[PDB]
Amino acid sequence: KLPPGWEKAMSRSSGRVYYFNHITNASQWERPSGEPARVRCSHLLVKHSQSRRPSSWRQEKITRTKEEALELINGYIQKIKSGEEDFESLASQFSDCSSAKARGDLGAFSRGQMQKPFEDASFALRTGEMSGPVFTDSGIHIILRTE
Ligand SMILES: NCCOc1ccccc1
Repeated sequence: KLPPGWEKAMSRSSGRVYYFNHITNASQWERPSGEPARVRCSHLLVKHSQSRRPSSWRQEKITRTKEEALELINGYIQKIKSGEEDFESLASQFSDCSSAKARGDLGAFSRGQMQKPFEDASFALRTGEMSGPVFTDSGIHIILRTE
């Protein structure tokens, strides 16, 4: 039927069908368009108190709750999708990953290198596509597949 991991859903507020991907957690109104050895991705990480290392270049002691970190992720996605802010801008300013200094870019990578939820989402993204909130032991990610 649909690309890997996509399913149909119905908006609770509008009644209009939409599409949701249970690997990348992306959601969109439009029907998804139509695997490589490597993909290249950027990300924006929001860490929380249960992160494997609750520390980042932004904050020596990350104290926020997982729920709070999810709200922040949700707000960044909203501004990216509205065009109010660019992914690269928000990643540089707010990602709890050292890759913030590279606008979130992680470089290219294969299967087996990254945390599994991140890897699965990265490879199920089409080139140019952005994930919804992706959960790993590091925190909550927004993932942008660039290659
Ligand atoms: N941050 C401004 C308020 O934006 C929203 C955006 C989407 C859903 C609910 C509230």
